[PDB]
Amino acid sequence: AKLHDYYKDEVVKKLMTEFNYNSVMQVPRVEKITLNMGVGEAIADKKLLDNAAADLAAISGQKPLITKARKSVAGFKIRQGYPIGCKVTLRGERMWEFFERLITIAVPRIRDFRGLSAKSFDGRGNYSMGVREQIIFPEIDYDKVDRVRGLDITITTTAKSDEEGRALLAAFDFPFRK
Amino acid sequence: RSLKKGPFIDLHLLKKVEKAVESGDKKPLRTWSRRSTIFPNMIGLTIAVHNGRQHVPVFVTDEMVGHKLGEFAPTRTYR
Amino acid sequence: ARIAGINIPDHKHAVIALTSIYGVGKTRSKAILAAAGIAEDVKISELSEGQIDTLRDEVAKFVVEGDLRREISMSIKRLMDLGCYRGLRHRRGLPVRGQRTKTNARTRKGPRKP
RNA sequence: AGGGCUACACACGUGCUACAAUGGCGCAUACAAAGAGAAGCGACCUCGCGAGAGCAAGCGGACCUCAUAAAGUGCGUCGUAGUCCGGAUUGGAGUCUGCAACUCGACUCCAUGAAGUCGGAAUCGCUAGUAAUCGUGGAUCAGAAUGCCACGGUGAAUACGU
RNA sequence: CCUCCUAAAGAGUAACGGAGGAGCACGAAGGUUGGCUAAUCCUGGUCGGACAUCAGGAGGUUAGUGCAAUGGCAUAAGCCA
Ligand SMILES: [Mg+2]
Ligand SMILES: [Mg+2]
Ligand SMILES: [Mg+2]
Ligand SMILES: [Mg+2]
Ligand SMILES: [Mg+2]
Ligand SMILES: [Mg+2]
Repeated sequence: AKLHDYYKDEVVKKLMTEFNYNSVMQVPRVEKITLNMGVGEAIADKKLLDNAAADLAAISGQKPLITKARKSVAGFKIRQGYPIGCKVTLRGERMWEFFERLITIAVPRIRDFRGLSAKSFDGRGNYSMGVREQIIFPEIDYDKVDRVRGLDITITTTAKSDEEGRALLAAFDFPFRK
Repeated sequence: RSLKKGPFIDLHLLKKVEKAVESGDKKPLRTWSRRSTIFPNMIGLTIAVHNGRQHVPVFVTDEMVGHKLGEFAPTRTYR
Repeated sequence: ARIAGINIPDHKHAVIALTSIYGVGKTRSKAILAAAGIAEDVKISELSEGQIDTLRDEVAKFVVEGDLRREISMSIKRLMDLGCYRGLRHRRGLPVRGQRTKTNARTRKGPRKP
């Protein structure tokens, strides 16, 4: 809950004196991390899926949720089932704890990071930004690992507006860029 | 484009490009001194660089300096 | 050890092996041993901790791996998005070093396109 | 004056360099011939990683210079791997030539290190200091040689027979 | 043999009238208990692009229904165990 507490004390008030929230029950809290990693393919190897899963079950102590195809029809094959990826959201504890190993060690274990987007937001206040590639963070033998990975993470905050979304996140050691 | 120590350009441009500086940015500089080097004062200026048949325009940009004025004007016609 | 580009060029010789670093070669590899105080006949694998430690440390200076294979495109890219004979050559896949395109260019451009 | 004869999706001839261990690489190190040169060869030493620059001797030559030949021999290293093979390509930056190095010079430095694991049908030269292989000089020429002409080192196999 | 129109708002009703299907399929695609809810679009996100999965919003039976058509379906028959 490292960031968790930091939020209550440090944060909150910052927003309270910023947007002037009349009630503590208004300060944009952290609404679960998402994670996805759409390994897609599958139809070809079917093993790169479990790899992605395990790769996800790594950064996240919880078991990955192998998703399924929906429309089936597409510019390719894909049918009713047709597994594609594994979301696996985060929950408070494991969430912030993850939100910790992230930005504090994940983003830090860069690739050439020199400024994070400030428009990765949707429009309601929630954010989303795919690392474009698994930063090889605390994985099973960083060197003895599977061929790349890459995944997408969606902030998703109880922010009533993207603007407030900027205050939050950044309210913490969130990298970002100007 | 080696030349040891001593960037060189035909007298023409040297006197034309410098004049353009004061006179101000206007019509290009009709010249064949393509074998010359691009200078910073040339930036933002126009120069009619001949290739074979007729001359051609040039947009002297920042990075486009240490290079030869000629390398920015194809001569041959392929397909 | 990862050394730099994560590469594990071991079970050989400090020099020849270290050359595995996308950014170093016969010269840089045999020279880094100087500031790193390392021999040549030394097997990178057998290398004691500090031995490899110094390596990574000294190589941390000269640009290597990613940044190189990466930035190396910046320069080429420039000419390309610049409009000079240099870049112009790359897009057409033709020899930039001014070679004979009439014949012998299998390396620069594609092999056979009959 | 600028450019083109250096263009390219191609095909054919002549060549050069590899595909490695009869080798690569390091260090040490033995032997040659023929030549060249006042708008030329250019030492010596100072510096530069090096190309090369500074100073400046000597020679118009069995005196000087080009100019510490290579293979090789001793040892060491590598261990048959696309590999310490092989070097194309390209990037960054330099040396010199010359008004002039974009088009289109030669070379140096660092990095990059492809194809290629001996090549179908078919085809070429060579009968002895030859083949094979290893270095060296010159004409042209400001500067662009794997080409042409020439020099020597090492050094075979085979030829019943028409 | 099944569906719709012709069929004049009960049933029914003809033509060598206008249209389309059946001669099956499922030991689960049946039974029950418990739970779930589409399509499509906009916004934002590794590779994901017209459209693969993820997040949010609009939307509301426009989805789906084993196979024609009609009628029905959220208390869902629709979907999962
Ligand atoms: Mg010709
Ligand atoms: Mg001469
Ligand atoms: Mg000569
Ligand atoms: Mg009726
Ligand atoms: Mg009636
Ligand atoms: Mg979209």
